[PDB]
Amino acid sequence: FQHMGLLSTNFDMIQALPLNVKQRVCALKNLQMKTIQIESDFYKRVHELEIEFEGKFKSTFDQRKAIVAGEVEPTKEQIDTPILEGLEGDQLAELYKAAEADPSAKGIKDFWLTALRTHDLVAEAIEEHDVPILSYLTDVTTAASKDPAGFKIEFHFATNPYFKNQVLTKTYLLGFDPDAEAPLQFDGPHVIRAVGDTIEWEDGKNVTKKAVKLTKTVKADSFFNFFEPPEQAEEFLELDYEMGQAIRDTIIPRAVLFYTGELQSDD
Amino acid sequence: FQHMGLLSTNFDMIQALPLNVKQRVCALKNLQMKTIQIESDFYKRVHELEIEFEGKFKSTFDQRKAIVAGEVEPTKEQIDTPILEGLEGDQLAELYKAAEADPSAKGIKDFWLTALRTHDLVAEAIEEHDVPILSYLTDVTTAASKDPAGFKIEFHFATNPYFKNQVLTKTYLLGFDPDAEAPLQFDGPHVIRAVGDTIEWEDGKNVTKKAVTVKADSFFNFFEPPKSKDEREQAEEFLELDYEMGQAIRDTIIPRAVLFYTGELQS
Amino acid sequence: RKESYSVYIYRVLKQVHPDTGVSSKAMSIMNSFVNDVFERIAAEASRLAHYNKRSTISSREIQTAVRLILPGELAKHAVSEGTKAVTKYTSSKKAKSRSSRAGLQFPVGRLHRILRKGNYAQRVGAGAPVYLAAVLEYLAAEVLELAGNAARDNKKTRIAPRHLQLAVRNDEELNKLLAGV
Repeated sequence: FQHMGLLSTNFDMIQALPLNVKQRVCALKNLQMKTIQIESDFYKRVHELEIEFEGKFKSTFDQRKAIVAGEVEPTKEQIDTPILEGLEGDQLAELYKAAEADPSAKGIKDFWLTALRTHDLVAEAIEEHDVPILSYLTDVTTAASKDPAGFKIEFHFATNPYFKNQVLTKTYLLGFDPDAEAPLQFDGPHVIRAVGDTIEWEDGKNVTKKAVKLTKTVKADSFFNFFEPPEQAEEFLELDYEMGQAIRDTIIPRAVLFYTGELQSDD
Repeated sequence: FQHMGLLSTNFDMIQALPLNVKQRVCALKNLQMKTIQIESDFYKRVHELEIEFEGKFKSTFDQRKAIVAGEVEPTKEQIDTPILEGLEGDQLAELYKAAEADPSAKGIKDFWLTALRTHDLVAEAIEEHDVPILSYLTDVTTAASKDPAGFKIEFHFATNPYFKNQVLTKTYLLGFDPDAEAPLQFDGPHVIRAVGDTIEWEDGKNVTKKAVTVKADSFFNFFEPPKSKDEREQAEEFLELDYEMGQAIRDTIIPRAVLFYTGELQS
Repeated sequence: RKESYSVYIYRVLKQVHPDTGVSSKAMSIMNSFVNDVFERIAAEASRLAHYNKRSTISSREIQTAVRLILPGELAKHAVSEGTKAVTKYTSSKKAKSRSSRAGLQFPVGRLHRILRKGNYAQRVGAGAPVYLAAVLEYLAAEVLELAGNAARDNKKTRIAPRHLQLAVRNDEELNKLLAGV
């Protein structure tokens, strides 16, 4: 939406409109605000629908966590599901013959690390010094709330030499109402605030900070700046939100498709 | 989704996995299909929400139609709504003073033609000989159905010398379930069939035909959509482009028509 | 570094040999070729841009690294392919992908992200991944052309590793370029 009306694509046509026709356009602008208000109620119902479906998704996500952690064994029906699709003529058989079973290998190692770094947007945020930290990721979950309106993403870490936290939490507070100061701009839920999490780093493991020479501490590039959210700092919030949306909406529901790399981009 | 499993981004890592770890991934692939099935139920619930919200959207759209047709006069509140946002100083005053009222200009001429042709995707479908026909467009409406699953778009035309039809209707039959032969590819409702409408052209006015009789490029080929599999190559892409155009009109243009009329919505 | 170009190698194969396949083992070797040539080109472009002005890797630094790594005739054709893709990308414009704007199958966006991630320089210009994608695509197309020829000379429709081996070792410049891999 272009707030500067003089930059409107059809401004010259609007300016030339007779006055009585201009006032009809003014009525449509007023009606447009009412349409957007109804849209705001629609998105609120969808948000409640997403909350309602957490209980329905929960058992498939729980079983995936147990499989990844090695806490339950695949069934006969699960073994009979092809690991990849579109393999013809003994290709699937040879795939299963490529590596003998290893009883020392438990669960699926580096499942979430592999899934996160195969998504192109999240891969850009993952630096090399984040890779061994994300190896300790055992689960990634998300839940939404009605009051305060928003959602969180939680990253569960096994005991690791990098930080003491078991769970790193990222929370987004969302606004579902149109801005009363700019009602025509509303195009869905928008971020009011992002709340991160204090990471209890062990000595010398904080890859998110580095000193520069007076001596001052500055931000270093790392995925774990996801948990310390903020002129152009407002776009940085939008990029942070877009990464949060990708994890919640795309990666978490289809994690194994990113683990295998069956989901691809061509941007 | 990469249907050719050998082209998966992490195929070599998958191939190197020990057999017992591979079988755990196969359990995740099976669980992923169950997750997608629940996601399909989510989209069905969203569809029901869209149908439920029609009664509230329709009255704002009905009032807009009456304003565009000149059947009702703007109220004091509507006149007091700025025609555009972001106007400084005397710019809004000079705008209203820029063109004298014309009592012979009734309603808002070319409202839907301008709105449709300001959207980049729909503009590509509008040829120059379609322009005077779309000038007679008085309204564009949309409604969704649960059984059969899909939606329709109706184009309302004032009496015009091109065709006798008052309403041209485009209908899409949608599939809300995952393909049982390829469940992992499901990413929302997909088009099964598009059904158009027979246009009763007056003599020599059929801009969709040319003598050179062969098919001519015209927006009104929208009402003779491509056929599906049972009604017959690359006709499946033609069906997707037609569906994508239908989605743009229903989801984007219709709810925010005046913002495309003014050009306040830009890409 | 372990990056997969299999989907893009496959699409190049269908342009070069429309009715020829490639085995998974041969695809892994093709990925090793592209990754190794990428790392050598980027490392040389990084050296030329270590104390560049603004430490910028543009199409200039890629082109110079292309001349250093690639042998004679391979370098001239890779250079010509690079300038053509940059020229087409500069005058290009639904939102089209960067590779389609450059007329390429290899991913311009991903190569831009890999160049930025590797910290080869402070800034990576938009023309550098376009030029680099065209060079890696040309090299893949040349290898796939001769491997596909060796495949059907062996009365096969699928490129096997030995077809990749003979195609490289029997071409003087491709053999010198890919000997170490």
